[PDB]
Amino acid sequence: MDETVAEFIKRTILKIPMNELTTILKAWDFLSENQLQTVNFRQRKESVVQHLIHLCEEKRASISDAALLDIIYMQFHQHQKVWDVFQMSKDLFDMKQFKNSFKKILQRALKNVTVSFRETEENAVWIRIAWGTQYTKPNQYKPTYVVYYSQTPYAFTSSSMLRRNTPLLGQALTIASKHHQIVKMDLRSRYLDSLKAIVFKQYNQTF
Repeated sequence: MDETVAEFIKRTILKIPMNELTTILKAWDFLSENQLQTVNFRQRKESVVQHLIHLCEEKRASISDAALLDIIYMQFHQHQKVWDVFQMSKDLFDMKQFKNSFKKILQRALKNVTVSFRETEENAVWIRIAWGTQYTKPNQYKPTYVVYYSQTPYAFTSSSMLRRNTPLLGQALTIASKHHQIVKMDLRSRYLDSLKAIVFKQYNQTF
């Protein structure tokens, strides 16, 4: 693996608290049960991380594997970002249809972008987008996270600056599922569970 992907995995593991480490890594399901047995987790973090980075080399970790561990960190630490709610207005054959559509729209608009996915059993997708330009590489340390619940008109994003790549994200989301318009709602929270609670409650009154 490249030193860029190796560094990203290092900084990701470094910010994981020690007690959580063994649970996140199992959830990641990239390093094997056998590989992880060789690691003793009861010393300095710096020793733990270099052993784990070695194990990623053995397993030939790509950027996609790195991006997936990052999603899992975020899934276990949703509170670290402020989530905005977005509403769409109006069928897919599949979730795979959405993922390929969405990925292409972004990677055609700009050339350098990392678009990764994780599916949860709620018919929901986590999207992680690391933005780059036509000329510059993707910034893996300032990514955008999207949580789209497929059978709803609702999508939840983590806004950091609300950049020039923010109208494009709306566009891509809107096009990739069978929707015509997107609008930002005036609903912010650090807690996604609490936002789900308001938008899916008032989605049940109207329909």
